[PDB]
Amino acid sequence: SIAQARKLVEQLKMEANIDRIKVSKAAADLMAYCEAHAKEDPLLTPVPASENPFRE
Amino acid sequence: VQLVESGGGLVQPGGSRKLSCSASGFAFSSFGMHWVRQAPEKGLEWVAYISSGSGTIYYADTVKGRFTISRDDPKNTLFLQMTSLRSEDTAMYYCVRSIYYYGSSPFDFWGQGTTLTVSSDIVMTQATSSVPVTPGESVSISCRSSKSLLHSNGNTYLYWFLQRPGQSPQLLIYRMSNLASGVPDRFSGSGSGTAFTLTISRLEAEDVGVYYCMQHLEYPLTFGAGTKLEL
Amino acid sequence: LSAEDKAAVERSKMIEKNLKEDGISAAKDVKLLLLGADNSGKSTIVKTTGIVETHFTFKNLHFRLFDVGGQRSERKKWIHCFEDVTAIIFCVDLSDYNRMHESLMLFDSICNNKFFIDTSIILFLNKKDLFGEKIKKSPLTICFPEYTGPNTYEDAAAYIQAQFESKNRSPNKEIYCHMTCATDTNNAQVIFDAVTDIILQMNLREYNLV
Amino acid sequence: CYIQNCPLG
Amino acid sequence: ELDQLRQEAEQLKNQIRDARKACADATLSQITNNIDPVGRIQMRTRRTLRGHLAKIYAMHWGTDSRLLVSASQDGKLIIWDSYTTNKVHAIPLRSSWVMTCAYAPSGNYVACGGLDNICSIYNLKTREGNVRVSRELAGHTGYLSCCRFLDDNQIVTSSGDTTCALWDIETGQQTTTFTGHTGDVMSLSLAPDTRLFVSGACDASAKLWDVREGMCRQTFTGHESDINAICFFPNGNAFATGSDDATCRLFDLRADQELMTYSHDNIICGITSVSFSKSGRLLLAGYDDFNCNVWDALKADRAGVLAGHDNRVSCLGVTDDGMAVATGSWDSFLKIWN
Amino acid sequence: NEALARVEVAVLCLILLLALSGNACVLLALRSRLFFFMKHLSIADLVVAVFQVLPQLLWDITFRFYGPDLLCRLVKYLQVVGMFASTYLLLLMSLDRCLAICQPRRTYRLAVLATWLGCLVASAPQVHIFSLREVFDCWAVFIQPWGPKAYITWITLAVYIVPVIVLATCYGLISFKIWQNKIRTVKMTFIIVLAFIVCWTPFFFVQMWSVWDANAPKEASAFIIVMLLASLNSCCNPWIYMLFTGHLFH
Repeated sequence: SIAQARKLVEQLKMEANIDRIKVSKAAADLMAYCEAHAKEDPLLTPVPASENPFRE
Repeated sequence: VQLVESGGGLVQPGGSRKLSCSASGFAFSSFGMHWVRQAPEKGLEWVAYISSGSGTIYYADTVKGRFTISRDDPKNTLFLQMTSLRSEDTAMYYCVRSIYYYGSSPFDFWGQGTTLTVSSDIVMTQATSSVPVTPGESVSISCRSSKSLLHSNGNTYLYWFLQRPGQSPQLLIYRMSNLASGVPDRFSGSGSGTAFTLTISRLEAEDVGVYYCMQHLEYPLTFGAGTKLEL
Repeated sequence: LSAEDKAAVERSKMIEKNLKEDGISAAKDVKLLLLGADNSGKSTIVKTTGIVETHFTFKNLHFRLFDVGGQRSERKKWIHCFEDVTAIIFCVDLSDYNRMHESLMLFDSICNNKFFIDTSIILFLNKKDLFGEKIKKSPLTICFPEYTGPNTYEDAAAYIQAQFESKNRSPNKEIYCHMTCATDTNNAQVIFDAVTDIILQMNLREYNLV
Repeated sequence: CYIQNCPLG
Repeated sequence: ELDQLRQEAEQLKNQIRDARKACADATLSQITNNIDPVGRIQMRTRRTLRGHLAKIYAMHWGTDSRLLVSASQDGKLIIWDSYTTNKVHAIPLRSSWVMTCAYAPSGNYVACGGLDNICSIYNLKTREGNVRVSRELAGHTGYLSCCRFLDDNQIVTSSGDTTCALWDIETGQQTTTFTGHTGDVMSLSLAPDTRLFVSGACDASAKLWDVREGMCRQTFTGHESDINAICFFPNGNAFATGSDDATCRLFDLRADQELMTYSHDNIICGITSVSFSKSGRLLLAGYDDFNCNVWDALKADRAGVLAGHDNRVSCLGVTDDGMAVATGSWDSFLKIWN
Repeated sequence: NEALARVEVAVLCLILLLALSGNACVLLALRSRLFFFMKHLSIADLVVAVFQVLPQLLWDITFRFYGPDLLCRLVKYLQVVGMFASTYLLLLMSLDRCLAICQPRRTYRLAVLATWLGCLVASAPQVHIFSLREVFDCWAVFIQPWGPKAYITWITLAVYIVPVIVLATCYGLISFKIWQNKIRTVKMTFIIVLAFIVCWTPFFFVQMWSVWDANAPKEASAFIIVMLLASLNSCCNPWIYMLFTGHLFH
């Protein structure tokens, strides 16, 4: 009825006060995490069947 | 979990006897069962094995043809029909349960066993018979196998058992590395190829007894000599 | 391939046997989705709760009615769990007319749903006696004034039926409307022969007989 | 030829 | 007054939008170029897991990276060994309607939930022979949609009552409740560090939640339709989710703006489940056309396709070590790829 | 009969390639219970094609069997096994369809195994009667003057009379049940019965005329040609089944 007005206004003021870093920095961080663990991804690079457990 | 046995005592040689394991307190129908006997002075030796739902039944070479084992799920019982008794058949018989799936602990619980007295592959080598120790310091018990126990998988089918004086055996380590449930952390198994070792750090009381080294890679099941540990 | 694996495979085979036995036992069941609106005579069929499941045996067949009214949520995200239902018992009360327009909306929504594009509907017109008693006092013209026509007992029922089938545009979804005789216990026979038909034409179209 | 003798192959 | 409060809410929305736009100096598409694409990758069905006979809805790789679990209208959860392709356990479910299942990180417990409105915790590795039901969690009026395990005693559950909850399994009562969402909540994902967790709902919104105190720290929107499934990036600082609009979206936690939209003209209906690989570059999504797609998380193009099932691809999961992906589909057959 | 031999081997090759193509075109439908029975019928027709036209074809090309007695007996046994198996599997599929239409997995395997066992049992007397005789060949030495006649009558009853009767009754029950509920069912039963009769009438008719020895014109070239034609049943039946459901091919 009326209380949801507060619920929303404090929800949005709490969300507004958070700190945001530039989207370029976040994208660079995601790319760096992708690059660092690239050699540890069996899905990305086909693991040889010698130690591949699901084939042989 | 109760595995009380019945049907033992004095018997003339060449007679017939029935051994009843009246399992209770657990899902009997889903558990494979074993009968394992031990001479009054010697160590443990396997006798018989029945799978879940009576699918598979095995016997030992001395047991083969002479003995039979049959389960009864509706009344949760395990019968061993016992024919043509010989002098060597005198022993204590333990009814054992074991379930086989990924990560399970076979031979986890052993029954109390019953005495049967008669009126008158893989070999497990324990390079010890008795080790004098004092409570408080670590001890090591060694075991040897006829060949490598490391199967095609990563697990080695080696089991360790402890038998206190006047008490049924209990599982300590299954598959040579995993500690059994309800067992203190102190015990730790470790092995490579054919050489295996169980280490007890901070040895306390209630550890005096016989330690048995069993294999499970292939039937028949053969126990070790049994390392005695006192003081 | 050691002994422990072999015993594991034996256990797996035993579990497979139990699973196939349970599947065979469940295949004999027939799943009926019991839909409708509030106070639509849901309970007259047999004679935090997410789903009200009822089961009854009739003529060597076991019927499961999944009377669901306790959801009160978005139907578009949980109704696909009932995609494989033999028939939809979409009971509708006729004395109350009010929720008649919203009941028609519901029927339009459920009949043209993508999951139920081919599933047939066993439409139930509940509360016949009360509707007949109240139609003479209040002409139907309040509901559907376009072609209400006469306030005759059977004419009003025929018009309501025709309106209900008119909401179906599926070429191969026969709507086995049964004019429910108030609260008399005879729904079992019509449910049985309707579902028998459903299976019959389902097999007929399954065998590419066209 | 299948369950009898061929007259002329 | 009420009108003043609505005006303040609208001004707060405008402030949020302006902050997001100003903070969005560039987009990753402008900088993701000049790198090597993952390229064509074909995944063949290394194993086919049969035995189920109803709609497969949910699976969950355990931390063992070998065992898995599955649910359906079979009336029973089944726990399978992937390596030997045999089923370890068959738990008979109380209610045939289950929409989600979870496998505990310790492997001791399993959880199932569905239209029954109750979360069932079954206790594996018990002294008893069979798998008993450890606990029943009730208090969600709406139907359960996704449950996950934090620890052996803390479980996070998203239900049909537009609310998420964190339960202490020992006590059996909701430790905390999250009611920020407006529409029905569809799928929750726990963070890799178990410090946060996101939940995507029916109102085209994904809300972040802190695990303990539990207010909605962050709220992301941009979907044109209902969100069906969610999952964190392995780094834990981002998460991608799919919707009925036949598109996937990638959001970052430190920058509110969405990063990428994964969409192709061929697809017409929505994604049903999503998951990430170990490197996070390969986002696997179960699509509408009985098919699963494999998106390059940086190039935002369809890197690969998986062989179709006989029905909708309801769920898919990448194992903990990233050795294989298991897709469960409505055709009652699971498929483990590589 | 050099020209006759060339024509015979050419038409044998043509029927071989046509039957193989018809049986293999079912693989297009691979990428329901009807399909479950269609694949089984296709593999049965493969069993027929490999073991039926190849032996006679080699025999006619080489003008003699040129093989061991055991090989001859095995070849004849597989020939009869295919002849019985194709017809009995078609009958079983028709019975399944009729039961499903009139009255709406493992038991299917049991039924097909039982039909195969019956085919083996019915093919055993073939080799039992057949014996090597002197060039050595299976000349089917007969122990009774009426023995060959009785065997031919029994085979004809088992492969023609009972199968046609059962198939016609099943499809007639299908048509009657759908009538009690169209042109489609009438065309179905008509085309199936007509195809079965046209496939099995010439071979068994000339067989009966030859076994009666009532001045049978076995020397006539047309008689020799129609003597070998008994495999076009499995050459046409899968083709008819796929062509009838043109939506399946498209």
